[PDB]
Amino acid sequence: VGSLNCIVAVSQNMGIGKNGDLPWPPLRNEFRYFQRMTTTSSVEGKQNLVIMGKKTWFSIPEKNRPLKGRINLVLSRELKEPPQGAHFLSRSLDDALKLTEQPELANKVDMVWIVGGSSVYKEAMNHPGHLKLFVTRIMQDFESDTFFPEIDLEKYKLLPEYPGVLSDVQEEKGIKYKFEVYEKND
Ligand SMILES: NC(=O)C1=CN([C@@H]2O[C@H](COP(=O)(O)OP(=O)(O)OC[C@H]3O[C@@H](n4cnc5c(N)ncnc54)[C@H](OP(=O)(O)O)[C@@H]3O)[C@@H](O)[C@H]2O)C=CC1
Ligand SMILES: CCc1nc(N)nc(N)c1C#C[C@H](C)c1cc(OC)cc(-c2ccc(C(=O)O)cc2)c1
Ligand SMILES: [Cl-]
Repeated sequence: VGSLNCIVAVSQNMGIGKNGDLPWPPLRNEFRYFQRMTTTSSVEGKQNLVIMGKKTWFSIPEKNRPLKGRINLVLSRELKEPPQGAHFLSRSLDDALKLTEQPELANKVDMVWIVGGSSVYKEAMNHPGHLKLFVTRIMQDFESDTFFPEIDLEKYKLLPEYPGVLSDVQEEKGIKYKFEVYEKND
């Protein structure tokens, strides 16, 4: 299995959710970015693995679960079997990561993407090792009931550019935003 990555879209007030939906109106190209980044394998014959919490899983429109072209894994201590549509279920992020060493996932998996929510991000960000954070900074405040944990700027470095990612300001539906990539090593 390849590298470990987080990807998130965050409002200025650090919001990522609201009533089980995105805090902002649908941003078509932010979504395409998310889709292409998590779906694109760098290795032929392999798929990427996306890891999400239970609320993130159920906040996805039923018609689009599981996330297409990716191995979906859900984190929960409460579910006893993967929800309808899902392949895998782990108790925690670390169980999930160790699960990628097993034959049935190794060989099969290229990159690992953490796609939400708040608690899963927390765990991932503090996980030891090489980690990349793909952060979309939505440049305005939205009312939110879930939040993205602050990035420890002592561990993480912000890259000026990342290959295949535009650095300049984006805008859809009146809303400006920017694609950022952070890196650390332990
Ligand atoms: N804009 C973005 O980039 C993102 C937006 N979102 C938004 O965020 C909101 C949901 O995210 P969140 O609120 O954080 O809910 P989560 O996706 O974190 O799932 C929360 C539930 O899943 C289980 N869970 C979560 N983390 C773990 C863990 N580390 N180990 C075990 N079980 C875990 C728990 O249920 P149990 O008791 O079963 O363990 C927890 O109550 C939604 O509104 C969604 O739209 C989602 C992802 C990112
Ligand atoms: C596109 C939003 C986004 N951007 C970035 N930069 N990082 C992320 N992690 C997510 C995210 C997300 C979660 C998985 C999410 C939440 C959600 O709340 C309604 C909806 C979706 C979602 C998934 C798939 C489709 C689809 O295929 O049509 C639509 C909405 C997906
Ligand atoms: Cl596309």
